[PDB]
Amino acid sequence: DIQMTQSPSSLSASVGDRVTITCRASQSVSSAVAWYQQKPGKAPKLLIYSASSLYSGVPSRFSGSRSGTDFTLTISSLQPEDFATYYCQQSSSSLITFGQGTKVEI
Amino acid sequence: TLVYTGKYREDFEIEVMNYSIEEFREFKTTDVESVLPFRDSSTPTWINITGIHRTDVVQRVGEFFGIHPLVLEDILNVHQRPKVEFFENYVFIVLKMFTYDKNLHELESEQVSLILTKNCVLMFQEKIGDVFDPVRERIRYNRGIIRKKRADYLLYSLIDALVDDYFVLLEKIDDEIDVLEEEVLERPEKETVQRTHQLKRNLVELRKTIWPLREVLSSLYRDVPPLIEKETVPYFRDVYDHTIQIADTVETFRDIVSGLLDVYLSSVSNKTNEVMKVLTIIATIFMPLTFIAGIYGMNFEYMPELRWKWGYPVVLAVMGVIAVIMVVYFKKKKW
Amino acid sequence: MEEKRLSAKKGLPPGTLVYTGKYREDFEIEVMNYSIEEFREFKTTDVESVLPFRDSSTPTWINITGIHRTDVVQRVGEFFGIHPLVLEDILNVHQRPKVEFFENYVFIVLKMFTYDKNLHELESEQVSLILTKNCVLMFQEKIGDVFDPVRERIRYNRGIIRKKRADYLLYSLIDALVDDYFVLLEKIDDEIDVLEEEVLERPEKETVQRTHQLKRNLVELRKTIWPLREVLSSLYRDVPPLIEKETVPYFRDVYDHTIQIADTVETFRDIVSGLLDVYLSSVSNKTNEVMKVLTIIATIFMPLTFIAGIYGMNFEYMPELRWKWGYPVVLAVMGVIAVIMVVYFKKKKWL
Amino acid sequence: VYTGKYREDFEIEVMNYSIEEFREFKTTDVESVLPFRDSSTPTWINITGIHRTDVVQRVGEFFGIHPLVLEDILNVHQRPKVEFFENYVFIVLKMFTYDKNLHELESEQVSLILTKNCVLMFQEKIGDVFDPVRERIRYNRGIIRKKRADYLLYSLIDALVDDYFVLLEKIDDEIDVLEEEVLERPEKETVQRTHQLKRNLVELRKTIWPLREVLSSLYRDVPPLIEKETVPYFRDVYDHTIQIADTVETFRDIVSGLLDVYLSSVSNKTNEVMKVLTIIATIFMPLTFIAGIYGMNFEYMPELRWKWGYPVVLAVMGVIAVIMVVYFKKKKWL
Amino acid sequence: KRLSAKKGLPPGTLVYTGKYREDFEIEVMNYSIEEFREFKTTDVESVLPFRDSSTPTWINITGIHRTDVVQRVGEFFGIHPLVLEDILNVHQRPKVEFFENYVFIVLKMFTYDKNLHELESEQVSLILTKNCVLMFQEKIGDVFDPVRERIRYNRGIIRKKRADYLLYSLIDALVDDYFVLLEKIDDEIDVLEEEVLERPEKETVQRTHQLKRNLVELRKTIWPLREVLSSLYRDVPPLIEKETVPYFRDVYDHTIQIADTVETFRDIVSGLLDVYLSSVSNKTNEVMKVLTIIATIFMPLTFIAGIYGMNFEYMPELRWKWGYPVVLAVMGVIAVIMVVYFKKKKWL
Ligand SMILES: [Mg+2]
Ligand SMILES: [Mg+2]
Ligand SMILES: [Mg+2]
Repeated sequence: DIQMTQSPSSLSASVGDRVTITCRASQSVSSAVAWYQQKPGKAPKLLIYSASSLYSGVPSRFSGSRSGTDFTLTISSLQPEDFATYYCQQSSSSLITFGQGTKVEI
Repeated sequence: TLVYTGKYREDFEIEVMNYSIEEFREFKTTDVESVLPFRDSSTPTWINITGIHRTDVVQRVGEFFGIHPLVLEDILNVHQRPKVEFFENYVFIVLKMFTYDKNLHELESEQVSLILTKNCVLMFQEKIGDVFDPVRERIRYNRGIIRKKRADYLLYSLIDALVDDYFVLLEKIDDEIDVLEEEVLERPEKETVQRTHQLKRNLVELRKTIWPLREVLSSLYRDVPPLIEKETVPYFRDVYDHTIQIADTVETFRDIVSGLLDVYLSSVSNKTNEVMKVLTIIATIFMPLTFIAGIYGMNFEYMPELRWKWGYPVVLAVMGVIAVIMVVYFKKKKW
Repeated sequence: MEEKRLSAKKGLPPGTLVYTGKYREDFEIEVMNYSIEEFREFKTTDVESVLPFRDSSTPTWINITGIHRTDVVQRVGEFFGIHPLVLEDILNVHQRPKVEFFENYVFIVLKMFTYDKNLHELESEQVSLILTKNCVLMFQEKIGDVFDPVRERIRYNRGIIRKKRADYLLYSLIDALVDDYFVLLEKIDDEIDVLEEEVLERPEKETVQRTHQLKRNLVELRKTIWPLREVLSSLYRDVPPLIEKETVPYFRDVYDHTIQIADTVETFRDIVSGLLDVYLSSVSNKTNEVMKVLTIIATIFMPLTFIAGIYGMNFEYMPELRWKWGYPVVLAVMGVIAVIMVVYFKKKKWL
Repeated sequence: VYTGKYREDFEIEVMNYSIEEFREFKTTDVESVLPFRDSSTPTWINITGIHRTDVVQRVGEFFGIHPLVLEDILNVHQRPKVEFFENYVFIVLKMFTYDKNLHELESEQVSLILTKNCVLMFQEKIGDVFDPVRERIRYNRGIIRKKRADYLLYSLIDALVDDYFVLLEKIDDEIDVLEEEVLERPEKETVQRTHQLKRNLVELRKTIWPLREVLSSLYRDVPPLIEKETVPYFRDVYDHTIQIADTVETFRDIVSGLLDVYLSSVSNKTNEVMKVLTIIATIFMPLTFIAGIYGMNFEYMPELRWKWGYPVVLAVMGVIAVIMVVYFKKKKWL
Repeated sequence: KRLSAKKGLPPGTLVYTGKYREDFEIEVMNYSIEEFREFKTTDVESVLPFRDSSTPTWINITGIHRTDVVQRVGEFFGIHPLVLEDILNVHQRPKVEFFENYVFIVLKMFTYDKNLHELESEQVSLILTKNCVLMFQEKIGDVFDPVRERIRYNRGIIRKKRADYLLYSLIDALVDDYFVLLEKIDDEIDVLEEEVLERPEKETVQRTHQLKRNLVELRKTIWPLREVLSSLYRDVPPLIEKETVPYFRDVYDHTIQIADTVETFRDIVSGLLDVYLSSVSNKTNEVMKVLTIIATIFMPLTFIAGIYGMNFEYMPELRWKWGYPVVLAVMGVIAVIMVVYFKKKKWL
């Protein structure tokens, strides 16, 4: 069971900021890490897969990176429609595991 | 004759895991004699000898099981590439296990040997610590189909666990590739170059280990000797495919680290320019100053060195004047 | 080699066909049914509307852009009778050009390159061709290709293409790809010219980094072009039943094109190899000028300090140092030796 | 006229086999092999030692072989070649040997002739890689017993091509050890060994490419001497030659850059020595200048009258040395 | 198709494009089974009546600076003007063209001189028509003496049979005497490698680059020899009469072998520049090590000689057991520790 603990547990920022959420994995997931956005009351939306690749239709604001076992999600310019809970996932093994979340709020 | 070659002399133990269609027997022993009667039992048994520095035990089992004396040399010769040898009564396979320490980026090899004799398999290890815990759990807990199958399936299960541990090794090497890539791109240092050399050596060792393993698996499934049996061929083909994956990954990583080395390596001879620019500017600034200081510190007893207008601060200001002139002359050539 | 079957991949459910590329944006299917009578073009995103064209008598050109949709590829392969292993090879981008002959179709793998300026990068896109009876199936990853001339010829009845069968269409597509290889080679020649200028006129670390990028680009270019030569040779020599006997000379022409391309790549490799030594010599020249400045300064000033130390020792035992002078001799000797050294450096000119 | 520098030994070996049984012989008399060709069952005829042109011309006349291909057989420097004639097929291939602790590649030309149900082999040394085919014939392995002489030619060429893979493995090991030595042991012996390896690989690149053509000829032309149904086997050998060519040029690509790697490593070592010199000079010449400032002999000089002035000067020099070495530690040079 | 137009020249003139204008000689061999006639003629009229003579003849014209003679022969023998221009044009690549009546051949000769690693190039051109071989060469001294003495001795099938064997004999002699020069160059490069392994002096760069340029010229010459022998062998033009197809196939194989040899030897030569760079880099490293050690020991010693060599009104000299030898011993100790450090680091 690979454990992913992403920080901070909650983030507070305004528009135009560089909002960064980092994910830390206990084991060595190769690069199979994806990021999801969940506005409350709606299904999660896939944003970045393979830890660095932007999914089709997602705005170019978001970005992903990887230096070792820790992965980063960066929003270059926050916008009012990017205020939701962000999750981190690994699919290195067939037993997928999620992060605990990060609520970007005004 | 038949002297151990490796550097391990501490761990020694003998282990037998006799599993049946509906029964199971397991024990650990320290005497070679107690495991001998398991040769003739119908149900498959797994016999493990984790210390081969005790030569006498290896001779005893080799003589009891009637294996040729030639295989004993390879059993005790740890520094050897993987290989497979097909004989009338048994098949002799040489394999290897790897352990990677992330704190100290070094790769350690441990040889293992497998001999399939009809209704049993023998394993010889240099020390304690095996990658075959999952197959032990599968045997003990009646999960999977290893309990319903014969000893050829045991040889399969052990090799499958081996290649799975190879995958586990490749994950950590992947992490090292990533970290070293970003260091080399944005943080050029001596430590990064030393780490890159270590990683290149480790990948060369991996290549020389994995290609013979692929040939061993190919021989195992294509030739299918009588002991392999017809039903177990697709499983050996699956492990051959896994070895193909491992080899392709190794070649990709080796190419990546060579490409990492090349850019820094040719970036040399521009460090020479910087070093010489620094040396030239420092020498040009401080050599004439020392020369004039020695001249005006030179004593002759007939010099016009009387103070007149106080001249020590004047000469120091002159030193500053030529120093500033030299610095201004520099950065004109954008040095 | 024995029989062929899907290799088992660890970490994947058995029989899974997976796309191993990087492009996920585009999806499109083009149909161009043409004959001497009329052409019927068609562009859609429905896979069920191209399957009836399997039994068309007239030549057909189906172009499925975007193979990240593995379901579409599997559906087409099942309907057209393509083996699952050929589908796996279709979806395996990390491959090199090849040709396979079967009873009912011909399977070919090629490569498309697009050199880019302002970012010295050579990126490749895999293209697959299946010649099935009257149809020519084409699989691509992203929007953009090199087969616009063939489309124009089909549209305007220009040339021989509309009179002949589907194997001539396969000829035309392969010839278009090989033709664009020439434009790629011209672009890379321009890049080599610019880089060989930049090596000497401004040598820096980015120049050698670009040189190494170009050298690896040439290596992968060769690794791609050699299997192209082999596949064209196989096409015009083995000449399976699907390829008609009237089409082989065109494949011979394409094969000669491939040979010329290979020779060009070899010459480019030689030039790029020499570029490294050129760069090293230039940077060593700059270091040489810096070194000579240092040597001139040290040569002028060290002996003068040595002579100062000679006459700067308080050796009071001898009255030689106590000589009534106005300091003409020592300073004059230092000046004349300094100017002698300077003019000595003027000859054998260091400056 | 003979060309090879090998004249030590001369031997003849003959093998005749069929489904029922095999007849393996060995002798030196040329007269004993004359009745062997007429047998319907496939037979393998091997003659070793091309210095004695008398036996070569004797068997050429006896077997109806043209003198021109006989001259080709006697010549050794000929690159691989295949010639198709109505009676017989003439093929030329080379044999390579490589050793450790010494860097030499030796080429032993081997000439094959296929006619009727007899295969003729010509070679210089004693010993070759045609032992697996001999074992397959004598121990009833494979289908070689059920097949004709063209399949024997297939077996011979397949074994000869297969030995190239072992040669490539040995050369890969040598390339690896040279890569390490180039990277961290830059010496003159390294340069000499790199040159030797480059020349050997160029010789292999010379030899292997015509092998593709001579296998393609047997693949595609298929004159009636090749009994057919064996074309896929020659397809396999052609693919093997493709693989060998790819591996060989990968090796030459590595070897080309080996020397550049060595030169850059030498530059790195002299850079290290230069760094030592630069650090010492730049932290010492300024301090010598500071000391010389105070050493000047003047009647009046400010700050000669100060409480422990000499310790203050020493403290100033210590401070400047510390700041310089801290700057260098920041620079990562030291 | 007609004479190319040059800006400097008048519209129709043909110009020699070489350096050799010293000698003029014509040699005519009318060799036959019954007998042969040999003679040297300083004028061009004597060779004209052999245009349509049944007996084969071999005309060797030495000295092409006399454009008059060459174009007189061309007008008399039916040679097209462009072929005449290319005969005069020494600056050229070897090539052959096929016409309705004659076959034109261009292929060069090389000579080598001791103590001067210079590779010359003599433009010798061959014309095959009826039963005549016309040879135009720049200067006296040829490589075809063995064929001439073979004809004079009557030995060999070339005298008994047609003149296409004479063309084959000339070409074979030229390719054969490439090998004397090639052997001389191989011996020179082997001995040169001996000195460069012994003495890597300044002249080595110049000599190695001269040999590299020599190889470049040899490649630029040899590669056109195929697509010449290629045309002669595969294309089987009618003047060959198909009797000499193997006598062209063997020369094809010979030329392919020579091209492969030059391809290998180019890399062999480049390795020599690589070795020279290796040696000079090692010498520079040795110089750096020596300079660094000398400076490293002798600079702190200058610290001592300066700091204690200061003059001050109140200096803590503090003479302890005549501490001047003590300071000298301190300098000795620091020098010893420095040289020990250098030995341990193995710079020295
Ligand atoms: Mg001084
Ligand atoms: Mg240097
Ligand atoms: Mg003084």
